[PDB]
Amino acid sequence: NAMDSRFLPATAFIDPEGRNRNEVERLVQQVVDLILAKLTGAAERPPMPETGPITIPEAAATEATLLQAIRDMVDGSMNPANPGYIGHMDPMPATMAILGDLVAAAVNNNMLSLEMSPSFSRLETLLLRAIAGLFGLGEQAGGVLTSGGSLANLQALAVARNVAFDSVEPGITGLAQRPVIFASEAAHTSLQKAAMLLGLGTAAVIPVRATADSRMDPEDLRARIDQARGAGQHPFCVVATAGTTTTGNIDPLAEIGAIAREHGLWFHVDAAYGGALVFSERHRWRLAGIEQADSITFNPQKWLYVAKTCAMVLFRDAGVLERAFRIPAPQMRATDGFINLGEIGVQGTRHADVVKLWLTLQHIGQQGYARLIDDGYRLAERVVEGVRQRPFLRLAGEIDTNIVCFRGEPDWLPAERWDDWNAALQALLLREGKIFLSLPVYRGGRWLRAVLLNPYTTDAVIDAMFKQIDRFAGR
Amino acid sequence: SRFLPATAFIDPEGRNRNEVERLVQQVVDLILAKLTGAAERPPMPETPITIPEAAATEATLLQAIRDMVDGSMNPANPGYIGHMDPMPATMAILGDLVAAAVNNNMLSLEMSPSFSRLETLLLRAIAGLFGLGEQAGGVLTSGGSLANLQALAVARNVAFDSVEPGITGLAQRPVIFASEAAHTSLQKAAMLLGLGTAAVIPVRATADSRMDPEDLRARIDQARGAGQHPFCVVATAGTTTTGNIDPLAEIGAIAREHGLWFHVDAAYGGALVFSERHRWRLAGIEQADSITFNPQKWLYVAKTCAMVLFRDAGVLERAFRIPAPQMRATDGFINLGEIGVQGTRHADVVKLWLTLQHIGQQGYARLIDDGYRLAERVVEGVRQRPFLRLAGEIDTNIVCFRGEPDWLPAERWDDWNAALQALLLREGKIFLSLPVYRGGRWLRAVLLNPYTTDAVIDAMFKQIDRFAGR
Ligand code: NA
Ligand code: NA
Repeated sequence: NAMDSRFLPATAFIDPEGRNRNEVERLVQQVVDLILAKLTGAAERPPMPETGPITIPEAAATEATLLQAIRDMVDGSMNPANPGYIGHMDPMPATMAILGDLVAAAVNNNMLSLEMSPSFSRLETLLLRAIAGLFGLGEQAGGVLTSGGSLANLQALAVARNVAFDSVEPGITGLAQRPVIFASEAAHTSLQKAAMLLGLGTAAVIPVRATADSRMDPEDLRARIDQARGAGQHPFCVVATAGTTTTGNIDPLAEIGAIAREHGLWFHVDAAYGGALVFSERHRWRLAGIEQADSITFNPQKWLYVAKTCAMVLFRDAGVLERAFRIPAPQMRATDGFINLGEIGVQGTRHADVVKLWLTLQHIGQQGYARLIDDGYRLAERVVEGVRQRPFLRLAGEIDTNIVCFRGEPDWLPAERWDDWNAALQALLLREGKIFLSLPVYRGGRWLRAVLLNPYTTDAVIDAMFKQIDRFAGR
Repeated sequence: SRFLPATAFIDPEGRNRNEVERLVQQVVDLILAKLTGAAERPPMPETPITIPEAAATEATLLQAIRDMVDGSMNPANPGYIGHMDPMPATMAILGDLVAAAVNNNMLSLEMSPSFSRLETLLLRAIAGLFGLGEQAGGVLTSGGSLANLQALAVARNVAFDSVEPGITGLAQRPVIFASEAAHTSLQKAAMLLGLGTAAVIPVRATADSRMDPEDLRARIDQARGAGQHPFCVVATAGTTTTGNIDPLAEIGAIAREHGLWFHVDAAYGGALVFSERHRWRLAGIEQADSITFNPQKWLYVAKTCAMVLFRDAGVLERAFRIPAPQMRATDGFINLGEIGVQGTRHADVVKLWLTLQHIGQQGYARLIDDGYRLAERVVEGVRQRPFLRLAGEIDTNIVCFRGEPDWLPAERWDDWNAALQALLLREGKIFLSLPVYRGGRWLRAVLLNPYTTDAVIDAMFKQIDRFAGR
């Protein structure tokens, strides 16, 4: 065959009868040893790297070239494994998440259908049923894994739209009244992208006023709904966010949901980040009201430390996916009751994320996550206290998760020079402190953003951060 | 109190190096054992979930991995010849190990400084291979469904200016055209885009499952007469069931003649660009407005790996990207999340780039040749047996065929072919798929496994001969 020819490297594939096993094992071990050396020594690389030409070669690259490429890829990539990386909802991966993706890629199954993923499709369906149980959604609840929270939000909104307008087969172009959804002004932009994609347009996402603590104002929500109907629009969904992207705040889920139900609006909870609190006895009360959601988005890739991507959309009634999403096609359900997951997802073919998810959940355990979450809050509160002791600094508001947004508002500077002050501080922290904070645009200004995810971030890192902030301000 | 395993994470200062090395090695040795011994497992497997409070033991995790592999489908078996799902290239497996380890995010340049630039440059080069021109480029997507979704979204946005106001105010229903043999992801995309599944108007296909240009013309005029608004034609380069290629040049010319967006779904057949001998089959694709292509299929890249390419990559900024302050880097690159359906995204470019380098264009040309050779062996085997019938001519390494025995009434043909398919798998350890096609059940051979040989094909027909009595 081709694998005996001189046009293929002897290690292009793994011979299923072991004829090239020694050569493969050697190549595999090269990469394993290299990557392990890079990860066990990750602190040697800064949180951010210090800075083609791309041509697809005719002949096979040498193993020396392949390994150099891997080396260059790692060295030029961001390093959230560095204890000083505290700026984004992007964590160092759990060991079993890395190993899970090795397993997933090796067996290379397809979530598209049962016969292409006999074990994984069943594992995923059962696992998400259990997880929906943790959210308190009831016994009809379930969902699918998606390649990212944006897709999860897209699918929920698609179901909300289909349920309200019966649009699976005729579409929505016939409507005289514009469909609109409501969300906090601090909600994620994937909502606007979803609305665009769904044929609603970006402007169909009506922003609801958030408080000083970046939580949705239920009073304004009700006002916006009335105003929308007054404008001849057709509201059909409300989105509450459980852990906003910038400040990590949690909307008042019960109040929002009650308003949604009063007006017959689909209640979607975007808990991409904050959804992890269900593993925390100490903190899951913060999610009170989420158990009544019509749909939930949750991203284990964030606070559950699962290697990207890992996200899901859960429905309180999983059958809604067959009634108001699934395209017309003959039934092909298996004898033990499972359905081809491709039929009820945005994606068709899909990578088996369930492997790394299930393996990581088992390795760490609920108690493990409860501990990690507590440490997150602990570090966040240390940042909060440090800011409060510095009058030239300002919190964005109360915190609800392990995220602290703050900025310098010094009186030796006029307000219009604050963005440059903070941008320079962020640059200084990274360059000389090897500490990475993000600098999002928030409330028309530039704010510093701390996301305390790295389990190897210590009190000393935070202290070092403030120590350098002090010098930049001349204390 | 609550316990974290010493190997839950990898200590960046090496304090748990020895323990994490041992755990990784155990999984590596287990996976390598299963793959180098994959022929020991049949193509398909033979025959409660609670999140634990406490950390699971290493023995438990390894046993779970063992159970997961043994319970999975096995395309690495030489007898797996039924789907567009191949055994992964070695560097694709290793690529995903690398990607998970560094755990970067394709959402923005800041979160994937190397990967974002590598992907953009790689897809420019690939767009060039399709002959799309100097402005061409695109993004990797998690699946060809998303690629088709994004392409059709852009087509819609360009024609109806719908990025901000949407399409609800329209009076004429927007419709697209595709072969009756085209992929169902078009219908799902149409549903998602607010067009509805019925917006995909099926165009008659020939006996060889290729879109008929004249019927395309007829359906378009008909749509306009029925007060509809055509805005896109989708040609398919490698249909899912039979693997046939639409006449891209003729379809594209008709599309451009009617001012319609021309999208080529080359999810499978796109791989032919790496074949000097066979890429002439995609003649006409170079004038497409957009192209879908899935390296996860015929380029052996572990799932997922797919892309959408645009002849003018700039159209993503004018008719897709949502309003936001621009954040362009000084070297010209843009945050990929802004111009994709997905935001956060797994770095598929790692396995794609490593696999492309390892196999090379020569390697893919060789693999593709072998596929055609095996396919032609199946076609010849069918032609020698009057009780079997070909679905039509083949264009790629895919052969769709079925038994139509005269000792059975036509209503029993489905059962005959279903029984044959089950017999082949159980007795011969040979997997063919059995899709619904033209109202019946057809056998489907997809000859992708580099370790599938003539003997496998011979054993298949011998098995077929026994079942038929011959
Ligand atoms: Na709009
Ligand atoms: Na993926």
